[PDB]
Amino acid sequence: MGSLNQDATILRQAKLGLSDPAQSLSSWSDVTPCKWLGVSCDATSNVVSVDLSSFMLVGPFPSILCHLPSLHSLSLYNNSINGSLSADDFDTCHNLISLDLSENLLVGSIPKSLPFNLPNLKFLEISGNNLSDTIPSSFGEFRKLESLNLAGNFLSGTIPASLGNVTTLKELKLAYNLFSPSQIPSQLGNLTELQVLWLAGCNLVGPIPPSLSRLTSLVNLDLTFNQLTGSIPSWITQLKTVEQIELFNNSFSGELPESMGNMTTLKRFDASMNKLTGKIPDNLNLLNLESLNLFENMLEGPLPESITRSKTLSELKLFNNRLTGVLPSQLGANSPLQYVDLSYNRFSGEIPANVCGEGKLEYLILIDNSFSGEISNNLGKCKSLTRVRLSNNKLSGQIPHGFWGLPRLSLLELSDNSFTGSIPKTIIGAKNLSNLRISKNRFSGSIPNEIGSLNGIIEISGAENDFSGEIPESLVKLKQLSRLDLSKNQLSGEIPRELRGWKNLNELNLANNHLSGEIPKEVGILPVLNYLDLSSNQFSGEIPLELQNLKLNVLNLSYNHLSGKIPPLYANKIYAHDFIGNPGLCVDLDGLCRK
Amino acid sequence: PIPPSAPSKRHN
Ligand SMILES: *[C@@H]1O[C@H](CO)[C@@H](O[C@@H]2O[C@H](CO)[C@@H](O[C@@H]3O[C@H](CO)[C@@H](O)[C@H](O[C@H]4O[C@H](CO)[C@@H](O)[C@H](O)[C@@H]4O)[C@@H]3O)[C@H](O)[C@H]2NC(C)=O)[C@H](O)[C@H]1NC(C)=O
Ligand SMILES: *[C@@H]1O[C@H](CO)[C@@H](O[C@@H]2O[C@H](CO)[C@@H](O)[C@H](O)[C@H]2NC(C)=O)[C@H](O)[C@H]1NC(C)=O
Ligand SMILES: *[C@@H]1O[C@H](CO)[C@@H](O[C@@H]2O[C@H](CO)[C@@H](O)[C@H](O)[C@H]2NC(C)=O)[C@H](O)[C@H]1NC(C)=O
Ligand SMILES: *[C@@H]1O[C@H](CO)[C@@H](O[C@@H]2O[C@H](CO)[C@@H](O)[C@H](O)[C@H]2NC(C)=O)[C@H](O)[C@H]1NC(C)=O
Ligand SMILES: *[C@@H]1O[C@H](CO)[C@@H](O)[C@H](O)[C@H]1NC(C)=O
Ligand SMILES: *[C@@H]1O[C@H](CO)[C@@H](O)[C@H](O)[C@H]1NC(C)=O
Ligand SMILES: *[C@@H]1O[C@H](CO)[C@@H](O)[C@H](O)[C@H]1NC(C)=O
Ligand SMILES: [Mg+2]
Ligand SMILES: [Mg+2]
Repeated sequence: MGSLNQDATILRQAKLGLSDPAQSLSSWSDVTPCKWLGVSCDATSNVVSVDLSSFMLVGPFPSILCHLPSLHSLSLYNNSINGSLSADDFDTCHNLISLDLSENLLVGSIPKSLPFNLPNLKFLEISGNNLSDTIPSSFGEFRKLESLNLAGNFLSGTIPASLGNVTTLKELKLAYNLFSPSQIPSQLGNLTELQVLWLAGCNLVGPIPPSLSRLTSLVNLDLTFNQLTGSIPSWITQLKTVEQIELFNNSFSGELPESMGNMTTLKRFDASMNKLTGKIPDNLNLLNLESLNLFENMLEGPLPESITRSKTLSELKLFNNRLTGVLPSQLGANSPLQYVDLSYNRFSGEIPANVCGEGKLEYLILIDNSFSGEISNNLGKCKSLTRVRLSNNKLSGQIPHGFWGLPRLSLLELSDNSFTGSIPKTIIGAKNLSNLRISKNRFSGSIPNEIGSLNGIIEISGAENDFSGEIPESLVKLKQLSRLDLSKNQLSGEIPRELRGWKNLNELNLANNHLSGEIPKEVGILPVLNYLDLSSNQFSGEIPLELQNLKLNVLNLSYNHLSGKIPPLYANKIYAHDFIGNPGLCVDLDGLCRK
Repeated sequence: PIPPSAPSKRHN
């Protein structure tokens, strides 16, 4: 009874100093306090832990909670605790082992006196506030702290060297603050029990200090988004329990450490956006690897065959390097490949036929390589695909039939290859298709009517092919269509007269075909049309006056069979290049007509 | 919020 009374009163007093607009603490408003929401007790009925995570509470830090004599854990994670921390707020909190103030609205400085007032803490988190000024050097006095998280504040100055005296630390998270440009303090090498070191976005310069080789229990080393220089040190390779190395967006130079191949525990490795040279290490035995990102470097040589030993690999992004050679033929057969982006390299030979062997591949991005041969019929059945970009390669043959109708495919980009064949009617199944980009190929036959059923289409880009027959009337009711480019084909017939469905059409390019009839008057009523190119066709009749409504970046009606007068808005000689090659046309230059 | 400690999501 005694302890239930005490606890209930202190808890109610604390609650009175907060605003609770979500009624999260209604249970504190019959029942023993040991069963109130967020409240845990020990066997003698004393409150030991108060967890008010995500309760939408507003107001100053409720330091009255510290008057509970057995309180060991306090979490106010993700509320609206506001104002600043004073020295006084923590005077009575000296029994705490765990304190979580992350994701609140706190401002101002960390009190210098915090370690003195909270000497028993093992876990301190104040991540995601607006804390400013420096991390106090007194933080070097904590005798028991295991985890420190100050990530995502406006803390400035530099990371204090005295943190190296907190040799009980297992996690140190200081990422995304406003520190001055400085080196990683060498003294952090004394934190020999560290498992997590997260100093992303900390304005770090210079090398990773050699002392950090003493951090032999590292599991996650994350130094992303800094300006670190020199080699990625080869001691990361001998970490027996390393799972994650994140070093992207730095200025690392030299080569990937040669013996990376033996890091059997490694799950994720990202050293993208650096200045790495040399080759991808070979004899890979990266048994646990899930993600390998090495994009935007100056890597050369091949993707080693031994990558296929990584039977859990799901993400491989190597784009923007100078990699060469043929891909390992078995790539993807034995891995749940999800995201593959090898663009802007010099790869050659065929696309591995089972890149989607496990049925998980979503992105297949191979732009700007010299891949040759055909797309495997396998890929025609890769139903998980959303984003395919195969442009600017040396691919040939007919596209696999089912590829056109994949149910989740959003971007299909095949441009600048030598693909042949007609677009099949199975394109009707591509319900999610947004962008069809197939220019600069040898596709033949007629544009199938079913492309008009794909209501989401925003782009049909088919220039420089061998398309013939008519533009299907169906395209004219694609409400979201932004860009229609079918220039340099063999299309015939007319443009449909009813075009009000084209409310989003920004570009209409049908130059260099065999199109006939009149330019329909409704071209000029399209609300966002900025590009119109109908040149090099057999359009006849008069240029509609409604074109004068539009603000056209490009207007080109040259090399047709058009007649009558040029609309008066375009009568100046600066637009003359728009209308050349229409022998029947003239300009009304002050009275008579000039050809 | 704060970017997680995880792989870059950049891609083409
Ligand atoms: C790769 O990493 C580099 C650095 O290693 C990175 O450059 C940095 O990017 C940040 C964020 O985009 C840039 O910061 C800017 O700073 C200027 C002031 O000089 C301001 O315009 C902005 O700061 C605002 O910050 C507050 C928001 O909380 C506002 O309230 C305030 O009024 C400011 O306007 C802006 O964020 C900067 O270019 C650098 N910074 C540093 C420290 O290097 C680069 O972007 C990274 N590239 C990629 C692709 O990831
Ligand atoms: C912070 O707390 C807010 C409010 O409690 C959380 O927002 C809720 O998120 C859940 C999903 O888990 C939804 O069911 C609710 O509808 C959301 N409510 C509101 C008002 O947004 C928010 O997710 C929490 N943030 C974190 C990082 O945990
Ligand atoms: C914490 O700082 C942030 C960033 O300065 C503030 O968030 C908003 O910032 C944008 C511009 O970055 C402004 O348009 C908003 O007006 C800011 N929100 C406001 C005033 O509510 C945020 O205000 C800061 N939080 C506190 C509690 O001071
Ligand atoms: C309007 O379109 C015509 C072609 O339909 C353009 O003329 C071609 O321009 C290129 C220059 O890059 C030449 O290689 C072709 O030989 C030209 N064709 C003919 C038949 O002359 C013309 O330049 C475009 N006009 C404007 C003003 O952009
Ligand atoms: C804390 O938040 C409330 C409501 O948003 C506000 O009225 C109060 O003055 C805030 N306190 C401080 C110190 O900003
Ligand atoms: C703490 O760290 C500082 C800075 O490296 C150092 O000078 C001091 O001797 C260390 N000792 C103790 C007992 O905290
Ligand atoms: C990998 O190889 C290097 C030497 O070649 C060695 O120092 C390191 O301890 C090895 N790592 C593992 C995890 O076996
Ligand atoms: Mg090999
Ligand atoms: Mg295209």
